Amino acid sequence: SFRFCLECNNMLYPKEDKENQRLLYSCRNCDYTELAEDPKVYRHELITNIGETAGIVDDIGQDPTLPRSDKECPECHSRDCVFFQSQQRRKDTNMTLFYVCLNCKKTFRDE
Amino acid sequence: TGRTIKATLPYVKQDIPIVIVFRALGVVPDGEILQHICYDENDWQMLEMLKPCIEEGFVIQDKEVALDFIGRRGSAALGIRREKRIQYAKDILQKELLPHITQEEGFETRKTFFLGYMVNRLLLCALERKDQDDRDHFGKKRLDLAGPLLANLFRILFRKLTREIYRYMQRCIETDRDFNLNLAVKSTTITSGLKYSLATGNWGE
Amino acid sequence: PAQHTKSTRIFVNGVWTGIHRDPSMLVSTMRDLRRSGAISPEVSIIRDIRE
Amino acid sequence: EDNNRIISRLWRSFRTVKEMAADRGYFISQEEMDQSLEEFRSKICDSMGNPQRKLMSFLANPTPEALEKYSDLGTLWVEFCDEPSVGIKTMRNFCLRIQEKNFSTGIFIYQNNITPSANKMIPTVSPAIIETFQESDLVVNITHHELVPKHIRLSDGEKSQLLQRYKLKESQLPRIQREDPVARYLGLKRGQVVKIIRRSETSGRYASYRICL
Amino acid sequence: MGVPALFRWLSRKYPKIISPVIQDEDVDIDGESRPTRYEDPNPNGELDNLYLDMNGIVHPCSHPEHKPVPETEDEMMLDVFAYTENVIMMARPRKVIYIAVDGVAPRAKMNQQRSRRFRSADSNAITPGTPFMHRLADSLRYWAAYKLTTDPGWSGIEVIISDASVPGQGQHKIMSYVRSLRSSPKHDPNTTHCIYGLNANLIFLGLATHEPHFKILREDVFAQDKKSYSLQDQLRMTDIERQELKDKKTPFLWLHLNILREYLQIELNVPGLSFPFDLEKSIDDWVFICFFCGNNFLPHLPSLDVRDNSITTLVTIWKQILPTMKGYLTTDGYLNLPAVERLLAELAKKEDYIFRKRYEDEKRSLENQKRRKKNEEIRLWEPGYRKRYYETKFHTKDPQKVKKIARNMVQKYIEGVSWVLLYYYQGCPSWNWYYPYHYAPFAADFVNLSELKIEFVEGTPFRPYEQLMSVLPAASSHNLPDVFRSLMSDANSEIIDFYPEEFPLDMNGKKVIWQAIPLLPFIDENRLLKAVQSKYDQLTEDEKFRNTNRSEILVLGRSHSHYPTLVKELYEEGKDSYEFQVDSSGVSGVAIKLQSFDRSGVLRLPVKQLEGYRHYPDISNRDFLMVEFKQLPKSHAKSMILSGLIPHLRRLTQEDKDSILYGDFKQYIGPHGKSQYLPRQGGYKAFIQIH
Amino acid sequence: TINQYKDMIAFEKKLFRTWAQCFLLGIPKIIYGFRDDNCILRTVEEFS
Amino acid sequence: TPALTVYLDREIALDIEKAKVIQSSIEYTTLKNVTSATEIYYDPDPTSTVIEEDFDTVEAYFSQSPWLLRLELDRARMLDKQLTMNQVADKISEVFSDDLFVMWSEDNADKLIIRCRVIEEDQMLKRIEAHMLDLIALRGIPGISKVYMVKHKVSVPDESGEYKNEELWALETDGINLAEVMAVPGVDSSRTYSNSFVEILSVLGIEATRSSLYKEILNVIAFDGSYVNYRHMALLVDVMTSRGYLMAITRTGALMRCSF
Ligand SMILES: [Zn+2]
Ligand SMILES: [Zn+2]
Repeated sequence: SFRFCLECNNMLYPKEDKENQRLLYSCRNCDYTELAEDPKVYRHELITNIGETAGIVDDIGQDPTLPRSDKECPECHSRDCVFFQSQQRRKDTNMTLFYVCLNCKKTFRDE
Repeated sequence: TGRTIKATLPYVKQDIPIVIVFRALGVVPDGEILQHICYDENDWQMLEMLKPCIEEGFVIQDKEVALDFIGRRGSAALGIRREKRIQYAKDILQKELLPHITQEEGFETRKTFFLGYMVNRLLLCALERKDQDDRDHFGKKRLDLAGPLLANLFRILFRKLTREIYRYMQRCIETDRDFNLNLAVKSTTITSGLKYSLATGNWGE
Repeated sequence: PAQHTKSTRIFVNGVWTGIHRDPSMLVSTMRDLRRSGAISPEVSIIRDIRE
Repeated sequence: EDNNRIISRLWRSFRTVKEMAADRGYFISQEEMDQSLEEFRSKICDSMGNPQRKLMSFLANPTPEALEKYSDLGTLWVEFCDEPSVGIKTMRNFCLRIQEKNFSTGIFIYQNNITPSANKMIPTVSPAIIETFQESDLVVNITHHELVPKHIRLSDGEKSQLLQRYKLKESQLPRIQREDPVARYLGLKRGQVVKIIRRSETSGRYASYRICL
Repeated sequence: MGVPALFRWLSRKYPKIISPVIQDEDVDIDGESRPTRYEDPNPNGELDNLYLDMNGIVHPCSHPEHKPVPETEDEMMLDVFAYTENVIMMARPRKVIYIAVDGVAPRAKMNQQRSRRFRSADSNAITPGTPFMHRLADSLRYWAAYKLTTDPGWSGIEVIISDASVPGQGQHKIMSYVRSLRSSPKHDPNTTHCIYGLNANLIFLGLATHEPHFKILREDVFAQDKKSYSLQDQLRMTDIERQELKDKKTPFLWLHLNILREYLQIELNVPGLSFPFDLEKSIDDWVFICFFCGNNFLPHLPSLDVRDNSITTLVTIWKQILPTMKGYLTTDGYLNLPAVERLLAELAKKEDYIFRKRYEDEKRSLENQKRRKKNEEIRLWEPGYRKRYYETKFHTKDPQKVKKIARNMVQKYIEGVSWVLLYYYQGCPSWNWYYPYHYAPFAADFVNLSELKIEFVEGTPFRPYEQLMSVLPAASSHNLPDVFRSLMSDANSEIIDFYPEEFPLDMNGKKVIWQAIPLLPFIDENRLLKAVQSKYDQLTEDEKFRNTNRSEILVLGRSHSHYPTLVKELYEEGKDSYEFQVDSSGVSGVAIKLQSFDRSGVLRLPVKQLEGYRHYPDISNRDFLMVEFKQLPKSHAKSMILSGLIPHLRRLTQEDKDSILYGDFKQYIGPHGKSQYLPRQGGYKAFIQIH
Repeated sequence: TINQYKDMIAFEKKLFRTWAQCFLLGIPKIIYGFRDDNCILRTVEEFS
Repeated sequence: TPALTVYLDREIALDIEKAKVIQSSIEYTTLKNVTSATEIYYDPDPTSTVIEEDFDTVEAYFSQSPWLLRLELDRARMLDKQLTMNQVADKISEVFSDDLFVMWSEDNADKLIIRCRVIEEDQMLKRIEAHMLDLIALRGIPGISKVYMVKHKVSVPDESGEYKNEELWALETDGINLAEVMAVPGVDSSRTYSNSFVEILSVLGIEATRSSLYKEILNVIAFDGSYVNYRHMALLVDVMTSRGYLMAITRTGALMRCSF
């Protein structure tokens, strides 16, 4: 991602030093500069999937509006869990569900 | 190109970038601003979503220059210059800018937190992580009955009566005679206004 | 905000007023107070647990 | 490869130009009309396959029947610019040639675009008329489309007879713009009238007339 | 000598003052390509006053890219005529066409143009006192008469001719006329003006006038794609490409000084001032700073460089130091000694930093050209540079003599800067003063400014032949009279030492010989005047007439409204003099009946007409009138906006204002609105407009 | 200065008097200077 | 809803393979439609590289600004367009000549990698990446977002003179570009139809515009099954096309002058 200035508490930007032929991170709110350990500068991928479970909470068990299933939990072998579809509202989001057990307080898929 | 976020405030002629008003409220460093907006450093997508706003809001550095910048566009006259344009901008930030959260000094932290919450909510809606708000939702709507309407009308009529009695006192002091305060006030104002508004249905003077 | 990644924000009449750690007992107590008549019955108490 | 596609499109444009010349009352030999793609490639493309735009330039004369019908049909010359972006020496040579051998109408075909200098210079070839066409627009002969009925240019006597029969002024007829693709194809001029024979679902055949603006 | 980099600086700093000037092509109405009649409305905004600088028009060496090359002066005159009709067609004034020709200017400007003519040296035939100017005056007179008599739209046009005999610098005559109009209380403050000039200094001259409705017409320097190919092959292109110097309408640019005034109002409003900030006074101080950075009068300061943004350096210096002042640096033509002393002291503190920075910049530039492709050794970066400079320039080892000479430098420089400021704001204050040195002093020398005294001697304009021989070098003796030639080039002359064939060249650490230092001995007025007056008695009558200065000429049309009144007074009542004040045309001055003018005579073209150049028929004097012209008496004119001044519509919209602080369009010319003030705050108009 | 409806009312009452004064002597133009409660000049306006 | 109806040739319309080939050849495909990942890296050495996965590749290629623009495609979408990555690299080179040096990996590489260098430069690199993503077109007629296959039933007389139903294939394409579609080989240029009669006039002519507008109004009227006599619609279209250009159905005397 990106780092903050150590004393400016400001935004760091990449730049090059040609006397050493290297990439560093510098702040022009200050004069400090630090060694960048990654030549990566920018990322962009057109296919995205993250955002499936989204903001699950340990208090989701006491939600009364969620339907309650009878699926067998993987590791604790309980027969009581809730289920809900993906929280991402992208147009091509899959309808596969996530099951959260009310005993061990964790989520699992339907695979 | 840049996906900038701007704020429309009362008594200005055009929008203002969010970083500018954040500096104006009194938070200079970028790290504190990001901590106010973002709540999880792993959410790099939301972090880079507002990165154009961070880079465009650089010519403004401290609180004073931000106040000058916001007062420059604060409509009004020209030639006020910094020494009182900053005061006018501070007044605009204090009152008429989120009046419901607070109206007194020492509570600007609450205003900054609420502004950060609003920006975060907007970013979550834009990042497709939450549905846009339904304006048809009856739970986010209110019904004004006779109470609030009569209260507003009475407030208007009472401020009118207060101004009239102030003028009458100012005029009577010049003559310097013992006013009885019974012939001083004109009760016909409030009665006539309420009667007219209820009779014709046109709410207002 | 760094340490309070699990805290629940509290809004009164539309303005953010603070945060809490455990909201279950808080909402239970508030609902009990409203039902007992200590609080006005028309006061709306809402717990949106998703966020 | 792309060279084959380019040569095919050029041959299609040449065929469309020949069709337009034939439809404009000029005489074109059957062999010239039936020039296949392979023959065109052999006679135009070189060893490396590049085309020679100067070779497709040709002279056409009106048929005696068309000359009898239209007395104003003179000699026609067609030239294709070698350069993709046309140099103005090309139509400078065009204009001086038209002046020196006295051709009635000359049609210039460009590849991509023409500078406005040449565009406003070419009207100064009076009394000869110069018409320009883009090579891309000549790939498909629009006159063969199902939705396009046939257009026949009316002679002066036929136009006068029509006006007398319908008791009309020149401005009361339905109009067609000079920049209309069919009008450009037929080389219409202001005041000329085209007859259109159209399929009709209530009478089988229907006749209409449109006067160029 | 003048820098278009100043125009470059304005473009890169204030780009919104540029407009591309709509070229006046023939108007196509209903298919008729009507040639643009002078009465037709201007698509570039109407103009009231148009002042012409003939130095920018009739001066071939200023434009040597093409080949005018007139073998006969007839071709020169006709080409100048055609250029004048072109420029007045594209400008289309309505009230006054002030045709101004260079004359005899004060002594310092004489030194400046003496250097200019010495380095320049028929191209050299353009100089007052020569027969070329003698024919030029008559040709311009006839052209003005012909245009007034022939053109139906020139009924209300009055042409004021200041021939080469009339003393005064070119733009200085316009400045004097503007001040004379200002001195009349009946003057119109909203009279828009425009000067056709090539020098960038005219910008500040507009700011000198303190008339916001002022604009400058210039050639579009940025857009010449010059070619010098064969004359026949331009037939290929008709629209996109033409002969850019002979067959293509040359584009122009317009510099509007009211937008620049709004700018200088913006960035010069420094915060925290002990005294109220005045935009008028601040603009005057900015013009003062621009003059200090370099001008045709004063020499080059060894610390300020135009292309090194020394103007920006001094603007910043003024920004820091103005809060500590109690008043402005200067006021209405006169200097405030303590304020300029403090600013020069601040620049003196910055002098060492500036010199060091210049040293590293020079070393870095030299390193850059390394990869890209009178003994000097002063070593300005090394300490003691001032002493070594004074030893090299003056060859005097006495520190007391150096200190006294430096004090005299400071006093003379202050006197000269005050002289230039008074010269541009109050007319000529002295015709004899000149700067008595070849170089400018350091700002560290400017101490105890209040002690120094200021004095001037007005004097009289120099004789045209004396000035000619003082300005013509030995290589251009053809224009110089043969009588004074023995006083100029003969080795037996008593003043032969004034004109050495070879002179020292001082590079002064420059880069191009264009801005070099032409080290030449200063002219001794006494013996020079004695020598020229010794042989003045041998001149012919024609030479003596060409050596005599004269008064202004005014030429007026027969159909003009003021013509019958002038007739009824001068030629009927016998009055020798008449007073104008304001009239319908905006002219004001003293009118003298001209006896040499013949009412029943016929005026003939002094140029042999050439076929194909719109043959000029002879026109009798019955169809126009000519009078001798004078201005109002000289007065002390303040530097402040007049009452009733209506501002224009603001071009900036909240973008340039923010950018400057934080690192067609013809409606912005005239007086937008009718009120001289603008609504704001809690006024009636302001409250109505806001809500 | 003007900040409310009563401010326009008072200002036009004063404007009537001043216009009458100028109309008596034939003054073609009128000029006002605006002052606040601190007697500070705020705006200058001109009328016919 | 812009749309084009494309009729194939006689032998193509009865075959699905050639029709699919034509549909693939006509569908617009740009750089963004195939690119998956875009990256900016610090690559100072010209001969070698910092990225490990591109080590042998440069040894396969060689045997400046240090900022390097890296492009990675999606293999399935890459092959689905029936292109080659080599000609993609050739197009990327030829659009900007040799000012932007470009190199490409092997076709059998597990990752399709394109590396670009130019001969502060972050902003210009970002704008060049945006220009590549938004302008570089690989295959297809511009303006055609999607193409759908449609089976059409047409009545054709038999050898005995008897009308029989026959099923053929045609294309329905989103977006309108009539001239380019008609110029495509394998497409019946004499029967191509569009529902945007403005560009029909701009391409075909006024009479074809009248016919197309009548067809559109008839479709609108008869979608629900209602019947309207032909003469009324013919009069309407003749009024709308009488002046030689389309005329939309949309909005002196002294006594009236004084009455106003
Ligand atoms: Zn920092
Ligand atoms: Zn479990």
